Amino acid sequence: GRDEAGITGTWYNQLGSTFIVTAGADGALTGTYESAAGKAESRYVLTGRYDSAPATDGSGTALGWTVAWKNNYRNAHSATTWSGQYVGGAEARINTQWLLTAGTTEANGWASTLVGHDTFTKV
Amino acid sequence: GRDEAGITGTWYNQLGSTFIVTAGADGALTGTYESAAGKAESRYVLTGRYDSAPATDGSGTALGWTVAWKNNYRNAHSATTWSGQYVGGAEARINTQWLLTAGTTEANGWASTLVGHDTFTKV
Amino acid sequence: SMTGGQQMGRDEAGITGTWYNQLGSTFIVTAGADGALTGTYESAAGKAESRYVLTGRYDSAPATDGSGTALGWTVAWKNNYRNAHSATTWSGQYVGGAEARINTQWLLTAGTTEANGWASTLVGHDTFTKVKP
Amino acid sequence: SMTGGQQMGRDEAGITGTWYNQLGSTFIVTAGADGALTGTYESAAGKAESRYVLTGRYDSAPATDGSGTALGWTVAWKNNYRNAHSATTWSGQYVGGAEARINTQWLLTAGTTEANGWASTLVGHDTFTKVKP
Ligand SMILES: O=C(CCCC[C@@H]1SC[C@@H]2NC(=O)N[C@@H]21)NC1CCN(c2ccncc2)CC1
Ligand SMILES: O=C(CCCC[C@@H]1SC[C@@H]2NC(=O)N[C@@H]21)NC1CCN(c2ccncc2)CC1
Ligand SMILES: O=C(CCCC[C@@H]1SC[C@@H]2NC(=O)N[C@@H]21)NC1CCN(c2ccncc2)CC1
Ligand SMILES: O=C(CCCC[C@@H]1SC[C@@H]2NC(=O)N[C@@H]21)NC1CCN(c2ccncc2)CC1
Repeated sequence: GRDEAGITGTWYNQLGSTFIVTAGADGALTGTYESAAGKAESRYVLTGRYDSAPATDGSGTALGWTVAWKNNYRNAHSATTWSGQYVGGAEARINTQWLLTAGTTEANGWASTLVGHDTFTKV
Repeated sequence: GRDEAGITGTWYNQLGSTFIVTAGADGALTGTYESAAGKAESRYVLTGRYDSAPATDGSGTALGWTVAWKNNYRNAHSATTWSGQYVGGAEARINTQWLLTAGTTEANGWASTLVGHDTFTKV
Repeated sequence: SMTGGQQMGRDEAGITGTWYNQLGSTFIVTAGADGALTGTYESAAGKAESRYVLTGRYDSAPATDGSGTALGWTVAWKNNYRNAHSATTWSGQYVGGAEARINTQWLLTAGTTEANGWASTLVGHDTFTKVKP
Repeated sequence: SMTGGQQMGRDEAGITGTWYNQLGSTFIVTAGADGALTGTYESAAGKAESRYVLTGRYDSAPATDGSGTALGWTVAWKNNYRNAHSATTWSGQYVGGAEARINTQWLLTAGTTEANGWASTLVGHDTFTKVKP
């Protein structure tokens, strides 16, 4: 797998959150996320998908994953999905944008979703 | 599981795309997506997460999932993540916003990501 | 014009007027001949009271292939009654015709400390029509 | 003022000037005393040529707790050289100080047919500084 080895490993973003991921041979992503920010403590299950056969033209590798913010310590009734691309090489990075949706009443639904961007670097 | 039965099943969105999902007992989401739009043909693997213990106060249930747009028929070098909440009842619906990231060169990276909103209804 | 009034572009008359979204917020806009959008916004939701000044831009010469007309506008949520230290931009398109519509997505950013910066921005979607709830 | 010039608010002087994002696009803005944002935009990327009019709004009385100052602005991508039938809104905050910054997210919506409506909108993030590349 071209990027299997490149994607799999331990990453950290600009907040200092940590993203431990394994890129499967079938395109699957699995691992754990630990947020340095928000209503989060310890590690949360993640799962996702990546393009296991990216273009050979210098293109990044598209990928995405979801965390639901429930674990054995806390439940923030929320989920974040990161959508981005892996860029291999010198400085491998995963450049993402994300959508954090909280469970709300219908009167509060208009304000359910935060949006942001995380840049990940490896170890 | 409160919403296990509610979330699991076959959903269709406003474009007529179909979202077949199984809500796991551990918070996992799995299934297949078939897009009525874009560079997509037939079904694509999805995986995601949902809050398996949502608030009892009339709140929706937060959830998210990823499709990488590679299957046996086509590869669009792209991934969509849907971020939203399930709202049970009369009219069960899953109200989402999504981020579609394509693999790009670094000169084209500024325009890598589309954003939209899909509303799903069951069968 | 032939009757003596001024000649309106396309979307000038269509966009200009009073609009309502699914929250029941009120969007009073005047589309300028130069591409300017001006007016007021009254939100039915959130930390908002009375009317807020808005300004924006729209494509005053849109494609003639059936496509909508692109536009956008900003409200900063400060007026003489309230300051929510935040601003919303709507980006969308106008779709003319029988039931005219403005279909938008929006980005609401709040002023924050650097430590709360990751959570500065809300995202959503509003559909506007000229029919009142 | 004491020397005879006009008294600038906070962010009035800080925001007003010439800015550059990581693409090397050029953002020339004047922050009005009334909360108005006006100026021009020259994009180094995409279907754009020369300068585009912009308008927006900013919080002219921001919190005094160290938080940034919220703002937003629209460009419709039509000028006398090019029409990309599309409009970008930036939503973000101004962070004053040693290296002042404007940290934004943006929504670029194109006019589309209803069948291409699902793909109307691009999303991204630009950081602006007053230092040129
Ligand atoms: O704080 C968390 C869980 C931790 C999120 C951490 C985020 S993930 C993207 C970013 N990258 C990181 O590395 N860390 C941050 N969850 C909700 C709870 C309730 N919230 C809302 C929001 C809007 N409406 C209603 C309620 C606010 C956030
Ligand atoms: O079309 C697809 C795959 C099918 C996506 C279907 C989408 S999922 C959200 C929405 N809800 C649905 O039910 N269906 C649609 N993928 C890319 C290919 C290259 N694209 C870009 C975009 C920006 N920059 C570069 C390249 C455009 C889209
Ligand atoms: O509520 C308002 C002002 C009114 C917004 C009304 C919104 S405009 C899009 C939608 N369409 C409408 O018609 N009406 C609603 N402003 C902030 C300030 C504090 N907020 C945050 C969020 C994140 N971090 C820090 C602070 C949350 C909300
Ligand atoms: O390229 C431009 C105009 C220039 C935008 C420049 C952008 S502003 C945010 C970013 N920051 C900058 O400094 N520069 C860039 N416009 C459209 C028209 C056609 N497009 C679509 C997309 C989706 N559906 C249909 C058509 C793609 C691009």
